[PDB]
Amino acid sequence: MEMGRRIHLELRNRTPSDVKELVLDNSRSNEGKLEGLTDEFEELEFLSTINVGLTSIANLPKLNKLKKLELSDNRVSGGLEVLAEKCPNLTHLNLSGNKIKDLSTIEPLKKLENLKSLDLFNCEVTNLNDYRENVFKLLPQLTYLDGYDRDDKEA
Amino acid sequence: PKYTVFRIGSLFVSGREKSVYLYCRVNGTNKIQMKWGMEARRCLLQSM
Amino acid sequence: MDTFITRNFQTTIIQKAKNTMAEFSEDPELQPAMLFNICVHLEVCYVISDMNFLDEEGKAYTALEGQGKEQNLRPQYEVIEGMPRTIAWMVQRSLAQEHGIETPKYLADLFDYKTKRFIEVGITKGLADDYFWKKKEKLGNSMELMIFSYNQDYSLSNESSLDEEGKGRVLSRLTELQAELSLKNLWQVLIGEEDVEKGIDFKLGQTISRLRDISVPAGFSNFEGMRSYIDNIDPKGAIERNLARMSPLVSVTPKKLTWEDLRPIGPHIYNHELPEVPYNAFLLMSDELGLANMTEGKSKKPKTLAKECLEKYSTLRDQTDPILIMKSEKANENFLWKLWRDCVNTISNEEMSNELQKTNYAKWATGDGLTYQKIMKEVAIDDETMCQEEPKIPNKCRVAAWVQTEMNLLSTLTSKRALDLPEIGPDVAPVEHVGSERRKYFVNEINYCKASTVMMKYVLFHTSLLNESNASMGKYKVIPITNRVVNEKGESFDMLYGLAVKGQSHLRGDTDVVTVVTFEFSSTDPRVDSGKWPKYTVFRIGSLFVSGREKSVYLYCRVNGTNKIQMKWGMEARRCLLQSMQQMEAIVEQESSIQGYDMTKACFKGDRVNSPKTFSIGTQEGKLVKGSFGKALRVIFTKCLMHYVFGNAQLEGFSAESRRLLLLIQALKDRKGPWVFDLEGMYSGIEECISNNPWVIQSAYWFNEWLGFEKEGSKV
Amino acid sequence: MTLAKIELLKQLLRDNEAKTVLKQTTVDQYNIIRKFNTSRIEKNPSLRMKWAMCSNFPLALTKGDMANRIPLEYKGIQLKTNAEDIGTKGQMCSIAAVTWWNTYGPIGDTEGFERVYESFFLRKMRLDNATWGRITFGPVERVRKRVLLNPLTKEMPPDEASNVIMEILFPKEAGIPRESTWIHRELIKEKREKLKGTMITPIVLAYMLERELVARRRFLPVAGATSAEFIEMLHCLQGENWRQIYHPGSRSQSMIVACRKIIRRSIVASNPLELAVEIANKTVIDTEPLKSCLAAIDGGDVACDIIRAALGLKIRQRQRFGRLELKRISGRGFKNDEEILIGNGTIQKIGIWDGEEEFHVRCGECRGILKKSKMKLEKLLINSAKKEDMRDLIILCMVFSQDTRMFQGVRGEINFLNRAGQLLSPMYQLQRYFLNRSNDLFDQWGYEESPKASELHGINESMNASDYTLKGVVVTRNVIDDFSSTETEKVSITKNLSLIKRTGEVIMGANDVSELESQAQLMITYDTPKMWEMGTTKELVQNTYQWVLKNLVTLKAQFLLGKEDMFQWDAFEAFESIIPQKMAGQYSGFARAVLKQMRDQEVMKTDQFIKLLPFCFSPPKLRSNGEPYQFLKLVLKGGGENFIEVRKGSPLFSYNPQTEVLTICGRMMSLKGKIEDEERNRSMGNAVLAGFLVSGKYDPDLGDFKTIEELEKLKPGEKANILLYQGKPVKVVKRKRYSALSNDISQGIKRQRMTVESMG
Repeated sequence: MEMGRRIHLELRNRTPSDVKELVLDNSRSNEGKLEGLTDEFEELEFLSTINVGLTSIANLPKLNKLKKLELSDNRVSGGLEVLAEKCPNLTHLNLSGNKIKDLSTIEPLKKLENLKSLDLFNCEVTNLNDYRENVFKLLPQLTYLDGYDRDDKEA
Repeated sequence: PKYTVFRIGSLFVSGREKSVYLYCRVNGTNKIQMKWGMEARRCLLQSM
Repeated sequence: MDTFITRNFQTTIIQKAKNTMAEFSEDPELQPAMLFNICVHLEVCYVISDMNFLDEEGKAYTALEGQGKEQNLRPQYEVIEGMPRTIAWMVQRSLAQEHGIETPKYLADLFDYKTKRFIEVGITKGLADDYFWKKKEKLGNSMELMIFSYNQDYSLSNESSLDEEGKGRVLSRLTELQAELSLKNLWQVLIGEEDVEKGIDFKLGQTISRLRDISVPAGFSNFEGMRSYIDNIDPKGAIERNLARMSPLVSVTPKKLTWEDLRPIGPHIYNHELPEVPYNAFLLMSDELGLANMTEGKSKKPKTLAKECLEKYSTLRDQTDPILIMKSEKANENFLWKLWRDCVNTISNEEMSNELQKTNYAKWATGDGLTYQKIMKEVAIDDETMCQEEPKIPNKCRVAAWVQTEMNLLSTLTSKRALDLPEIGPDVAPVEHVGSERRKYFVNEINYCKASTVMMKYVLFHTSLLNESNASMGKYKVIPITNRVVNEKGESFDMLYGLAVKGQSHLRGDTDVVTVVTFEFSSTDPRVDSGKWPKYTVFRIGSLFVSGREKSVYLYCRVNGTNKIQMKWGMEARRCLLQSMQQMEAIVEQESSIQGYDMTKACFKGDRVNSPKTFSIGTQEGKLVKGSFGKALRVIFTKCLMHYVFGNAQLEGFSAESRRLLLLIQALKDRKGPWVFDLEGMYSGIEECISNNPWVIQSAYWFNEWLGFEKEGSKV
Repeated sequence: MTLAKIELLKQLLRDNEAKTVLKQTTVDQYNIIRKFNTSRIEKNPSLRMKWAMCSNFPLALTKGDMANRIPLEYKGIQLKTNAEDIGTKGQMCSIAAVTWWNTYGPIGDTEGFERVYESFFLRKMRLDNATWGRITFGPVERVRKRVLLNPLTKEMPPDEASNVIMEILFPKEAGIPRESTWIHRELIKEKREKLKGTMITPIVLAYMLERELVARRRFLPVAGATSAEFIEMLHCLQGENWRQIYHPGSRSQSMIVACRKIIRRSIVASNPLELAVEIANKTVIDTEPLKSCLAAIDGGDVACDIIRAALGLKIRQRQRFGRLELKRISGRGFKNDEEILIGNGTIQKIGIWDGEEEFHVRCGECRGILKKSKMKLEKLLINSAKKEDMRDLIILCMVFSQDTRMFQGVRGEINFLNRAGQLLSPMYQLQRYFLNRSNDLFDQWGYEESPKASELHGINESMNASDYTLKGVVVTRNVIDDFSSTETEKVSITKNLSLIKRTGEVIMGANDVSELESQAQLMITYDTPKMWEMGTTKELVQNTYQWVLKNLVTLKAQFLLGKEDMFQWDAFEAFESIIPQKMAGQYSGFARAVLKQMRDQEVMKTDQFIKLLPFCFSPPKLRSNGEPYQFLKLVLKGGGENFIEVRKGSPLFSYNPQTEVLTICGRMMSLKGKIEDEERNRSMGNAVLAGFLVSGKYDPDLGDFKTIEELEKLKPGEKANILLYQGKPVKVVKRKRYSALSNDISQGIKRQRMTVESMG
């Protein structure tokens, strides 16, 4: 199975601007990328990339309608500033299970202002003193986190 | 390297499933070790 | 059949069939075939009535299971079969009245709402058409008919009543029942709904009936009379009536047994008028002289080994002028000496062949030609001098002395060890570690006793004899009596103990006898005790030095005969070792039961807490002597070896019958106060076996001595 | 070879004897024909083998092309000969060739041994990973017991074992699969897949499977554990005067609980037998009906014995009274009614046994011998096993003996019932009274001097090994071995579940079962609504979801039609009991709307369909305007963790699509995927010739026969010409459904009794 097969199954061989969500899960990728998603995409709301072996974020269509994106179980470790230049309209961010070394990796999210929830589970950065407080004062725009900002609501 | 771990189930906190493991370990301690553990509350006085 | 009914049918259907049979006063047990037929009928009716329902419009259709539709879910077929006769009749009448149809004169099986008809379901082993016509004639057209047969054919009054699936399923069930019955062989026994009212037929003919009539106990004149008498007459104390008249001269004669009643068994051995028992064992045991040659360890053919062993001792190999010490009674010195010379020449010949080069002198040396010629029965009938040989009973002998000396000597340590055993896998469990320790402690003791060497010599000789007999059938052969002996330093000496000529072993059966003549090297001059060697013709073929002390060297020659049975048991004589260990194992285990730790080192050698275990082993001047654990193990092993070598019918009859006295003595020592019925009978049975077997006579002697010891020690 | 087969057949038929025998003996009679061998068995195998090993060529080689791999003489050593043979018609050979083959020659495949000889390698694995301990040299008390020598993958009776073996490794000759392949479908498919890819002779595999399935049981002296794993090593573990510590490298409690629940459910109703058997054969334990472990173990708890009697199975004929297992030894007891005053002062009319009798008595781990006369216990011999078991044995034998002292020892009252609320016979009422108050007849029974002897020693009322014992009771420091001749004699079953002998005597009563509740260690999934309206909400949800899952095909098919009949199923009525009344209607309306949207504007999604279907049993209550209410969290009775998540999953229900697995009430189940493809993968076991029924005779209109592979090509409802068993041409029709004879019989009985009641 490949990203192309998932794209064909979800789109069912139709125009790219017909679905506002994608499910790219359990898909092998060339050197850890997210190919199979052409830049021609114009409308997209939800994303899902799990067990894709994504190692970096360097290929992504420019978008202005996406609000949620899901990355998990990946060895990606690099600056995410490119998201601002690609789609500065993210509201739900999920990095659960990813591999991030230190706090500097999550710095480039400051320039994004629409993010309200960020998820980081069993991450090497999560095991630090005052990581919760340090992240909060580092990303003032954030309104939610792993789930315990002040209360518990569901996405 | 010294623990035997299973997976019993999954809890939900904010509508999200989080797994639960059961770390099973054999250990050996004596009555004096029980007394030492009981006195382990002296860390409060030590820090103060 | 009932087991098949229970297995292949649900308890509910069985209950319904039993109820139906009870309504008709028919016993299900007495007519299992009828019960099976009724169960099959009920099952097929239920199978037909299932899964079929009617929609609101009234068209037949299928309804799913476990999925109700409110309450009604009206089924297509209402089963009438299986209800009580009154209830079934009332249901049929109610349906007929409700749907305005004629009430059938005969009770129906099912009712179809769609067709609004009463349906009869039938089964048969014959053609469906025949049964269908019979049922139609009996019942008429008032009821629809559906008959199925076990051969995958059917007759239906209407072909639309049942779909393809229903007929296929009923036929599959019938075929499965038929196949299962055939596998259980009940198919042929099974009899259908027309023959099940007959039952099995098995009537006695004329000759067998007459034999039964004349084979009735006394007082009867016909087996019908005996049958009626047994079925009707009731005995209510016939046993006591018979006992009340039976003579009072019959009884077990119960007499309590005391120590005084027990007396020595076989007093005739003590009597000196009888001859001393001779040495009848196959090979010499405590007199074997081992022509020993040191070898690197290579295993070679016995012929080459004997050749080399004689080559080392040139004086004995080339000896050609014998000095007859004694020619026993019948054997000829010339025959035996020439045969032995041919043996030596064949062994020392350059050719690897180990068969006698004469083939004609041996024929008379071994006495093969000295045999009777069989004639036909007619001449024997006509001739008057052809009588029947009187049975040859064994001689009644006395206690010898060589048996005791051999018993002593074979049970002593020797620097030479031969018994070796294959390795086993590594021992990882504690239990096998304990077993290994015990095994080592045992072999360290048994290996160095001379009885082990004798046992190995016997086993090797019989193995070689069997191999030669199988390979060579009708040619005389030469067989060295070879053994292998490792000394404490690890030098693997090969020992030649003599030679043996094997005769013609061409025998289809096993009990057939094959003759072999044994020449044995020895260092014992028979003149020291001539009573031990009345069966042996011997020479004096020279002398040898073992370490500087010159000792003579004689050759004991004797003709003997064996058979495939004893020939095999020769290679199974190793089991003596097992018999030696088992008991001692038990002994040790008993000790371990007392105190927790393991004692195998304590019983053998002792420890700082427990003294070494000592048994009572021998005696001297009337004073019993103790003996170490190892010595007792040696004594038991030698006892087993002798039980083999001197084994024959007499030994079995002696042991299996003196066990009675052994157990009686054991009971007496525990003060159980054993009673006996006929003591002299047991004593006679035992003592009719002490005739000429040396081991039997010595066993009797030792039994008498030990019984005397027990009698003297009973005072406490 | 088939041409060689036909040529050999023709040559054999050329003789008239072959023609007459072949045309005379049916296929069934073939067995007899095979058994007419010479039977000139060797009288002494040892001598024969010894002689043969020394012969030039004792080995009897089968004719073939293998010999060409090896010369007739290698390195100057003779190996094989070209001389003809009469005994086997092959060639001759010597062990030299065998050793050379072990040295050189063709190299085979090593895969087959990984799985084919699974039992042997499992034995080796259990040995290697076992942990040894100390050795106790003290004496060991051992009891003779009927033990299973070797562990079994799935214990089954011999006939079922043979049928399963044939269905596994003999795809042909599989006519009309019985009611045994569906039970063992998982075993069938597992062994089929494992053994595929081999080339071993089929008979070897058949014998190995027989060893792996058919049970082997024997009388052995055992002390301690008794599972087959320990019995394998019993030769090393045990010992007359030595013991070793060994630890080799469940369903029982669940079946006990299920049988007890079935008994309690059926007793309260009339005609308990039919209802009990319906529930028993409609029950399942996680992969199989209850006739998969009941038929495995020998005997068991009284409830299991009663259920087995209700079903078709063999039960040990021991007399169960309360917990006591009694085996008569001698004597005949006349059961005569008598009026006896009880110690409480009341007078009861009950049956008493006139005459002397003796019984071997067992209870848990306690064994003994009881000798009793009418209205009196005479003697009782026991071994020290356990205080609880010994007390139970003493009290139960006391009550059973009907000793006048036991009656005079009553002090309270006897008006008890069972969990079903029924008044029992005075015997069982007294049993319960005395067991509840053990120190009632013990005090007034009376004491007897200690059994002065070498080993016989007494026991006091407190069960301690203390002297001044009870009158009659004796404890011997020996081993009592009892319960011989387990004939499994014919036993009848009454409607009320109480068993009886071949005669009218009663062996097991419906009330022998003890009213003790436990927790099923496994998913006890039934198939009838009547059963599961007892337990907790979680159990109800689990059972409803299992019912939905089992018959997924029917529900999925009914979904396409789009009719409300699909939702009005009785299976969901019990579910209605665990949904809040004030809000169930809103759930039903919301789920109905969601499922209508699913049918209209999207495609199949099994997980959400299963999640949302059950809530629609109750009528809907739409919004005032008419639109359906919207929810995302369905609350259930008990609150807290008893709630369903509409979106992804919850504690009771969570389906993961990454691996396509289903977790219900903390239990993982494999939904391979969706689609009739996954349906057929579920059907990947079953049995060869399971989708075809028999109808008609040969019917040569189809010409020659067709194989199973070509059989599958035919569309449903066609007619095909096939061969059944060893030949027997027949005509078959492909099935359009899956059948269940037990369900049909149960429904027929239900309709019959409904008719009987309505007429009554």
